[PDB]
Amino acid sequence: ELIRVAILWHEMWHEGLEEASRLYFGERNVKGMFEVLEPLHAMMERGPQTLKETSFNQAYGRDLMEAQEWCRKYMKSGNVKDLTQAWDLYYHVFRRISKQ
Repeated sequence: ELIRVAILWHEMWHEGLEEASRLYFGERNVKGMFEVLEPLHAMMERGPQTLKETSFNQAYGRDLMEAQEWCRKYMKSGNVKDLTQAWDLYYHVFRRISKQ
C-alpha cells in the first residue's frame, strides 16, 4: 500500500463514486455528482499510466465507465432513465471496485 503517494484511481473512485452516487442517492442534485464525476471521466479516458489503475475498464467496462460514457445520451436525452441505471452501475461497482 502507498507505493509513493497512495494515489491510484480506485482510491479516487471509492469516494469519487461516493461523493457522486451520494449527490444523487439522496441529494436530488445529480448535477452535483456530475461535477465530482466530471474529472473521473477525464481521469478515466486519458488512459492507464503504471499498471494499477486498470481494474475497472478490464473488470467492469459497463460500470462507471459506461455509466458516464452515456454523456452524449445524458446530454441530449437528459433523462433520469439513464441516471437510474448509472446509479446501479455506480452502486453495483461501489462494492466491486471496492474490493471489500
